Amino acid sequence: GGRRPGETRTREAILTAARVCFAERGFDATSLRRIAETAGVDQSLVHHFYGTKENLFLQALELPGKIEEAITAAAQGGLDGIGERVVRAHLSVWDDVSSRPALMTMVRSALRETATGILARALGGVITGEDAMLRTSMVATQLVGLAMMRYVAHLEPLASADTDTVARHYGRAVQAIVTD
Amino acid sequence: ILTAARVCFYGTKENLFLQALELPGKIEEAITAAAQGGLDGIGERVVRAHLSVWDDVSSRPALMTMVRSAARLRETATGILARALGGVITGEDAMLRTSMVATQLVGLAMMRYVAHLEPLASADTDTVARHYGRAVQAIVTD
Repeated sequence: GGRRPGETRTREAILTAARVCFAERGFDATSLRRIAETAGVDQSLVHHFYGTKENLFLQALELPGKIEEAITAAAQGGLDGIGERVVRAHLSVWDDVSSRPALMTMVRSALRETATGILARALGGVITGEDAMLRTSMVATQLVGLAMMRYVAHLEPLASADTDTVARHYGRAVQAIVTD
Repeated sequence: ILTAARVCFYGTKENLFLQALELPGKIEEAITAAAQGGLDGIGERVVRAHLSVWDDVSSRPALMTMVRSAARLRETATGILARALGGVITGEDAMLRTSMVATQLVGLAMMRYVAHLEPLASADTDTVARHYGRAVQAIVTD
């Protein structure tokens, strides 16, 4: 949560309940009031800590927070092997999250505008040269497209291939925009 | 029939859907052409052909409304793409690599034509083909 006494516990309680509620009914069928009630607080509290329902949803989902952190760390180091590190980092996050029925239930209902803005910022400074920003949105597109087919649509044999084989091959695709 | 379908939106309500949708037969038509000839330049050819279908479709407000009114079409599209391309990606893990080219083409069109991701949505044909074509080429030759 953060700074204030009681604040982490209150935020945690609000996030736990939002996962339960959003996984039960989806984003539109879920109100901040029901989340507030499940959490033992009230709407006004939830608006204070989270702003909007949509900000709440993205926090409870964890993925956005996780993608940002994993891509940011992989985007450090040398341009050599960067494509593949970045793909590994992104698969590991989704492998983490797809372990989790409740998060996975929220994903399958659902995030993709969010994720592309997140990936553009995380890959900042990686892509330089001509059409740097076009090329950065193209890496973002690739990663989002990979995540949707491997973990949501379940396209075969992409869905059942080993993480290691997927990163080695899809890495090249990303490396090629980077070295472009 | 197709006209009204389009305004509203043999077979079933899903085949009357794909037919009036135009997009499936167009993508099949164009990626099949794009995939003939040399491995040099095929990534870019295929991107070019993909973007041309989608420039035609997206210029049709009724068609484009049908599209913006998603998964079953994405599944239809990946199938078409995997069959048009699955006899040109050849070595190690050719099935995985074909499903990655399909994934990349559907992502491209999802972001360029349905979601309006900038700068992708507004970029030039040649620019998009050139750069994204490399990404496809790396899958094909690797």
